[PDB]
Amino acid sequence: RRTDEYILVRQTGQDKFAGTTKCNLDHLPTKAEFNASCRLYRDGVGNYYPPPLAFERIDLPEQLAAQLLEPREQSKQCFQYKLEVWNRAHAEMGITGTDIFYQTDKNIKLDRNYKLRPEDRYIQTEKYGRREIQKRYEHQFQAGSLLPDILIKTPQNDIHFSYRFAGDAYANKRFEEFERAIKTKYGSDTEIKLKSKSGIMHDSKYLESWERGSADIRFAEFAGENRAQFPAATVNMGRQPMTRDRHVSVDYLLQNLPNSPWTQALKEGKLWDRVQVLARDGNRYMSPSRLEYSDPEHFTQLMDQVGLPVSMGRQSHAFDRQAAVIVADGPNLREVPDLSPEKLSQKDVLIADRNEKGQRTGTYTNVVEYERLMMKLPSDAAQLLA
Amino acid sequence: HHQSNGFTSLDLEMIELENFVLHCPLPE
Ligand SMILES: [N+]
Ligand SMILES: [N+]
Ligand SMILES: [N+]
Repeated sequence: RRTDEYILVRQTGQDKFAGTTKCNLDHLPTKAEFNASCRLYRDGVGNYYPPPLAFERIDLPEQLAAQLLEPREQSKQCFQYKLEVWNRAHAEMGITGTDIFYQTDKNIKLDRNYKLRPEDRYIQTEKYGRREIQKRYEHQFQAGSLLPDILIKTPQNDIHFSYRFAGDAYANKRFEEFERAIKTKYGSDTEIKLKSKSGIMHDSKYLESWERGSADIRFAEFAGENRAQFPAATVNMGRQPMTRDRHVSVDYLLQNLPNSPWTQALKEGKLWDRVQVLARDGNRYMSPSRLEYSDPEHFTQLMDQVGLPVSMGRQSHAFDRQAAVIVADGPNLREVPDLSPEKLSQKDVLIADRNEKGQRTGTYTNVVEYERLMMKLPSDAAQLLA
Repeated sequence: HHQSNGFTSLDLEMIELENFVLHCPLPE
């Protein structure tokens, strides 16, 4: 068990809070203390979830989901399933106040989209401006819907909390600068969490592994600021049964799930026939052998930066199966029919290339290059983007 | 939608990928 697997947060003031990490508690909190605190649970990457969200983040097993059709007993059984995971987890962590705090504020009525009216979706701080939230809970503090923007957790597991404001000591300064001054003050092993509108405190490095500059975007936004990229390598985790392609950033995988069987196979040089690597120009994906061959210097730099062994570039089998278009959407590329209607010269769109004979080369190239070189899209690509 | 409506659209995409990637079987 991790010594920082929970943090207990308490209100001590107008817009003032204090936290204590599990390992720093000087006493064994009673069930009342547990139930009166905002309880933050550490997930597998060091994000911290308040209770109603930690509970729903328990996922249902594939088999159980399938076996379940019903409905509403559907909700009942999902809840009973998560309730036992939740209860057993609280027992092991030694927590005796196990309230979930999912109860909604029943004085608040939704708009026709079943969402909060704009007048009901803000909390007002005394000194720091307003903050937008996702949901109105009957127990707002305990549900996590009242925390500050920033949680710092030092190498000693001490918690410091912070609010941004328009024109503060970091106005128009970058998250990375705040970050450097934090690790100078506290130690370079210090963790920084940035609050989501939901109440989740996402670790700053988790956010950057999701999209470079996300941590900074979230940081700026707290102060009312606004400021202005394919993954380096990707692995196909789809094509199953055969199922659709789904290419997941290698960096994401290796940073965030260092003991995944995908991650560990990749580290040993396996699954190289499912790996795509970005050209020096940023516009094209190709196999690792193709890149090794066509640009050995960039190959060696990309593979060291991303954490893959250079042996992948001396491998080859004896490409028509691959999707005609892939689309970047976070740290993964998706086939067009996998994106929701709201998701869909986009610089996020990559086309399965074809040579002068009409045959698939295996590469994917950005649509912007098709426009710049005045190259017509292949017809398979062209109809998916219609 | 009370199981998911306390989450941001982005928090749900994050979770979806984490779950996908935690439960994905190696190829044969
Ligand atoms: N969820
Ligand atoms: N919730
Ligand atoms: N929720």
